[PDB]
Amino acid sequence: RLIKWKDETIEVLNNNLVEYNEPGMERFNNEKLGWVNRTWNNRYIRRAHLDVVDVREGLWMAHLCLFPMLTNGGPIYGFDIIAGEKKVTGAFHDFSPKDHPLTKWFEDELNKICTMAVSNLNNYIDKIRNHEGEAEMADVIKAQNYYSEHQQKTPRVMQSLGLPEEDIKLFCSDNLFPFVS
Repeated sequence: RLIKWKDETIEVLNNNLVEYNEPGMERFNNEKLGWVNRTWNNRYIRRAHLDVVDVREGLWMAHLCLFPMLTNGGPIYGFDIIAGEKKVTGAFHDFSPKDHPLTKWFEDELNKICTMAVSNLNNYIDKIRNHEGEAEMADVIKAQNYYSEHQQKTPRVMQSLGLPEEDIKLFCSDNLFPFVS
């Protein structure tokens, strides 16, 4: 089901955004560590990042975050699931925002959660468009960074996933919630 939610997630991103190679991320697509990191963007979403660790030899985690463009004041789609096998230990999801309309709009528990996240994504990519230009660039940068500061400081789960300590500090600081100029 986690793999299904992943393919459904990738299909949505391919149908609305365009994939690009973010500088530095090539250091974190390692087939031996089951590490895949992929980023998309479009006019309305500056960054959409899919981080998947497939290490069932035994855990399995995924991270998905979407930042809107810099004149938009919309929330941040965020979905984080760590389960591995036989059990879902951690699950997180919301449209982290101030007040905003898109926020106000909002093996069974794994079935519904994944269906929601997949359907909440398709709906996020649609409604976020309606908020282009409603904010000033400086304040949007400040808001998104403040979210990146508080969420950059993960290391334990990545240590749990068996990722090198050096790559962890490299990934968490430069290619997870990057700051914008």
